[PDB]
Amino acid sequence: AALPATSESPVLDAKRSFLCRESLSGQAAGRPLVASVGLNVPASVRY
Amino acid sequence: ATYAQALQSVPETQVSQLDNGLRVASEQSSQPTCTVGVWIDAGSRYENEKNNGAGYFVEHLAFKGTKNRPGSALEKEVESMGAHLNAYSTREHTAYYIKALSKDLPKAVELLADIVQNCSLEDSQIEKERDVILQELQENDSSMRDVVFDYLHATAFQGTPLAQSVEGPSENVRKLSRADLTEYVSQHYKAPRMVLAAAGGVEHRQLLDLAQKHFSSLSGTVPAFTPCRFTGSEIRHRDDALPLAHVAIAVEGPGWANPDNVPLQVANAIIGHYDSTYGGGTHMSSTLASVAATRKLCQSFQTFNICYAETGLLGAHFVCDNMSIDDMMFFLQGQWMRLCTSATESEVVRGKNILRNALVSHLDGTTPVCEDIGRSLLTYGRRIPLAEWESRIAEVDASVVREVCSKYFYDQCPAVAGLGPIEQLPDYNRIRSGMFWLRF
Amino acid sequence: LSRFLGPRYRELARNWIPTASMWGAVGAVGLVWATDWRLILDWVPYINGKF
Amino acid sequence: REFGHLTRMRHVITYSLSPFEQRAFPHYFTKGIPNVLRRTRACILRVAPPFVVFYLVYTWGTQEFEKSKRKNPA
Amino acid sequence: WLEGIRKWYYNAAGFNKLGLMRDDTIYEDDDVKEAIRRLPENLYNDRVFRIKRALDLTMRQQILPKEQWTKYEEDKFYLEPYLKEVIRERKEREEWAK
Amino acid sequence: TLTARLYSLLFRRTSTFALTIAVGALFFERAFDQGADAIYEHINQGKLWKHIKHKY
Amino acid sequence: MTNIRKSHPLMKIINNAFIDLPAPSNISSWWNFGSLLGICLILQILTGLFLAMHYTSDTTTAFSSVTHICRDVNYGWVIRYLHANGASMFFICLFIHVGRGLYYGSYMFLETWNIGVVLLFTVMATAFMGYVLPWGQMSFWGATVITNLLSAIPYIGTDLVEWIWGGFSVDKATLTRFFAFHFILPFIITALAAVHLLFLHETGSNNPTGISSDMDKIPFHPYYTIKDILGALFMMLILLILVLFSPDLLGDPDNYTPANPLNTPPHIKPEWYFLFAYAILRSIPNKLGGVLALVASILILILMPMLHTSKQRSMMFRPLSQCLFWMLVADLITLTWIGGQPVEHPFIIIGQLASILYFLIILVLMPITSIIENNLLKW
Ligand code: HEM
Ligand code: HEM
Repeated sequence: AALPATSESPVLDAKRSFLCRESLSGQAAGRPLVASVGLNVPASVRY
Repeated sequence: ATYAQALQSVPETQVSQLDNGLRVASEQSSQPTCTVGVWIDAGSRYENEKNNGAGYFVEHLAFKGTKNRPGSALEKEVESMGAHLNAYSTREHTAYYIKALSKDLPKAVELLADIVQNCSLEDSQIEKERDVILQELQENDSSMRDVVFDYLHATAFQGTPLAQSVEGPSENVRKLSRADLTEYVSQHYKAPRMVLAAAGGVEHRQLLDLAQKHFSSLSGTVPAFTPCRFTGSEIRHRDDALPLAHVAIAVEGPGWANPDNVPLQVANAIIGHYDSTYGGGTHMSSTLASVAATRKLCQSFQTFNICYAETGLLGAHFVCDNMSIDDMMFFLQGQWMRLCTSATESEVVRGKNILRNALVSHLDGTTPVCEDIGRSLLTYGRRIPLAEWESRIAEVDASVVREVCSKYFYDQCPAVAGLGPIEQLPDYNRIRSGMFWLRF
Repeated sequence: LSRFLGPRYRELARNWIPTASMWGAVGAVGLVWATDWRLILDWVPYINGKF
Repeated sequence: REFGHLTRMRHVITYSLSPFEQRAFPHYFTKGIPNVLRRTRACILRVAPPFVVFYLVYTWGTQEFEKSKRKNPA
Repeated sequence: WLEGIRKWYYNAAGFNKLGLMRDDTIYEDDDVKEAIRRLPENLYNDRVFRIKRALDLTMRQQILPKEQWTKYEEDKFYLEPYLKEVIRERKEREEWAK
Repeated sequence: TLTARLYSLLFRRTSTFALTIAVGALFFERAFDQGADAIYEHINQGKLWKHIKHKY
Repeated sequence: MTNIRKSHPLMKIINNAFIDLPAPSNISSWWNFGSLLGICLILQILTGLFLAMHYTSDTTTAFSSVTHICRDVNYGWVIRYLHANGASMFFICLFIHVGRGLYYGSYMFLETWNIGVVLLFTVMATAFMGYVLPWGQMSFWGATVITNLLSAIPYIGTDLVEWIWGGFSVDKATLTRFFAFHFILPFIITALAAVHLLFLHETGSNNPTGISSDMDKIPFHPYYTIKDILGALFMMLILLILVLFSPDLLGDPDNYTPANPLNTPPHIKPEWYFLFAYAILRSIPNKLGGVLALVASILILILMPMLHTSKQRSMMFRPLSQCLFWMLVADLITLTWIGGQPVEHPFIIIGQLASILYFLIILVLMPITSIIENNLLKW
């Protein structure tokens, strides 16, 4: 609602560097992707 | 159910205090889950320039091992019971919350009693974590938002411990030695500056007994920060290879208690947040959002209210292309002065509803509720009930907002932090001149 | 037009009336000062010495 | 505003001929005179009446003035 | 009847001589500027060619032969719904502004 | 500090700034004209047609 | 590497303003007057400079200087009468330009319309001072009357009038300042005309039909440039006929008597191009009311974009409104004739009705009628 989610997403932009084994931890999806765009709330994913 | 009844029918955050000074608190409502955490009152704010980054290092080393739980055994306890251990350390706070099932709340408390009091700080582990700290800092270099916010903190609170980053300088990361970490854990993890907060189905008496049976042997019953200063300046990291240019503008905000927080949070709520992947676009009541969607001059912008104890940063951060920074600054400043001079009732009502929804929706789940408890017991000194929050929102009106924005925004030297193709960004003189309106 | 008046515009006016009215006061003082309107300066203490 | 950002148009075919093979005065009188007569017919009844009433007003004023300047029995 | 005077004014207006059906002679304000934009492709193309014909004729100071003068009873109002919708949206926007 | 109260009272809003400019100009004109006229009168004392007109 | 027409920074504006400017395809001759004004201004600049070549703006020698121009200087009479009749023709084209703007709905262009109103004001002031310069009987007496009209302003009336006069009456100072003002003002008109063109170019032009011609634009160079040249040739024809066959046709002979501030001429009629306001000035019995009506007669052009209500931009398709507009033109002609005539029984009442109806058409009749056809055309 008042909350802009958390990850404010820029297109034509790069990601965050992940050059750590710990950083990597978790990236590997365990559950299927689910897209969720919304009015007043930014679009994100969940895997 | 008339809303106000629901706020009145919220379980109270029961709080007690041990002899050592541990502030134990719980919000037992219904759930079979819980989040139990110990919110330290440490962070990069309480660190000298030699010790900068020690808090981050301690946070990393906390979960590795303890004397009672050597190394992976600690992890073996967290995963085998289904618990999720996590930590977070900002500039003025540090916490280690272990989300778990309400049935096994005892063990978790014992586990927490291990992590915060009896750490390991193994030297080989210290080097292994030093390398990880270095590579993770190189990672955070890519994070444009974090980098810009650290730039803002450096340029605003220059010459003060607030300027120090959480991770610390890369030189320190290599120069920290086990003696420094032991001193930090023996000087900033003292019992008085501790908040043991638990949410979910956690009976308060059981929590108190567990704390008295696990956290008793702690420090008995000075470094207490220095009032930092605001210095209107700017850091411009012109780098024309980044596709977008992140800019953050802020002014000295209120203190942690500083009831002026409630009106300002409404005022910022009027500005709102916009990005490219939103819905309505050219329909939002926020004039900045509507204009941005009408011209696509914004990629993603939001209003932040980072608020420390003695001071705080209140402003907006926007991400856009190279040829739209000036239009941004113009519209952002113009809306700020519009709220400053003529705020009117309708958008004030919209901001009141927006803030109500923010506070209400944030406080769901054991982790956010426990975080609220731990942070409130440290900053405000009490858990401000949602009923009190509603009462403090209710009397905010157009005149109150028009006066608080006048006292915080009008004719105030700002702090600017730009990164990327920020050449279009106006110099400090034009930005400062934006904060006064000759038409007023 | 009908686009004017209504709720929002009247408190907008109430907000901007002090500023606009005292800008008009600025204009009145500037006009009498620049044109040296003897009539008005007859009733100010210092500046009677001009005439 | 220059040529290119003006409009969107489709399926419109425009022919033309150079000024060097078409007579610059193609049946000038033969088609011009009916054209001018039609244009005059279209607008005379809506252009002339105010001018003729102006003419009447002007002439009337001229005599009325000079009669006022004439003598009078006494 | 009133339709008599309506038809008389339609014939006296003259835009029927050039082939224009009423809506082609609209003064393009902002609301109209949106109204053309919202039109479907076929109607928009027909309107633009029709206006091209009128501009050509006025440059030549000529009119269509009597046959291809758009009839009063055949003047289709292809823009009235879209323009009315734009006006209603503008009124709602102004009311919310109030 | 005096200047802080001065700024808060009459320098924040640009309307107050303009009003202060107007009234300050109005008073400063009298002050400067009197001062300069007195200075010129003093340095050329006994020479202009103001020390001598009463003598005729 | 690139066409100099669209490469040279100075050539950019000229090419985008006169060579490759997209203009409506169906532009009638009524738009040619836009050029006819500007070209005419240059003659007024060109001739007016040469009059300034041999001219002593002094009460005792101004008339002698003008006679020496028209009698002794080589072809000085040509320049003098070209200048005077060019000013009259300039006002002819100005009136036709305003009429075209009123008809084909060009006042929707706002900024150009207001700038044109300012142009009109400046041009009339310039012509007034110019007629003052020769220092004939009509020159001096008309100047006295028109500047005395400013006394109607409350409070500051007399001081303003004495300020404009430069003294106590129209004399040495008045003529001397009027000459310099007449020198400067046309350059202000030129800069303002450049601003006029700049504002116009952003909205293209209004074709006679009134519908947008964005999809039928044509290059400017091979087209109207030649048509504008033809219009300028016709304008030169009219001007040369006026100069060479009856120089003083549009001008009162009484001006040729040297200005004597002791004898009021039998008539104090101003130039032909001002009577339309002057008559209005005569109509209102109140002096201040007369001045306000006089200024409002010209100022009413500013209100025109506001008063328009017909959903059609142009007057091409509004018959009843066309009858109203031609009634307005007839009213303007009647006002000019009335201003020419003295203030007697038959003319006073005619002037009253002419002024009232001239205002009534613009304020009431035209918008009320514009409602009528909108209701008539099912919208
Ligand atoms: C805006 C264009 C101009 C107009 C409408 C205009 C109008 C007039 C008029 C009507 C006269 C009176 C002529 C007479 O009664 O014989 C005149 C005189 C004069 N004008 Fe202009 N003028 C213009 C431009 C200029 C310019 C630019 C100059 C100077 C370079 C100038 C210099 C003079 C001079 C010296 C006289 C006095 C000689 C004379 O009477 O002709 N004029 N002007
Ligand atoms: C100094 C005298 C003036 C000059 C040199 C001048 C110049 C021009 C020129 C060259 C054009 C383009 C040609 C045209 O459309 O006719 C034009 C258009 C226009 N002018 Fe003027 N003008 C003058 C006075 C005025 C006046 C008095 C007005 C009315 C207040 C005015 C309003 C307009 C308008 C509305 C247009 C747009 C006409 C259209 O494109 O449909 N101008 N002007």
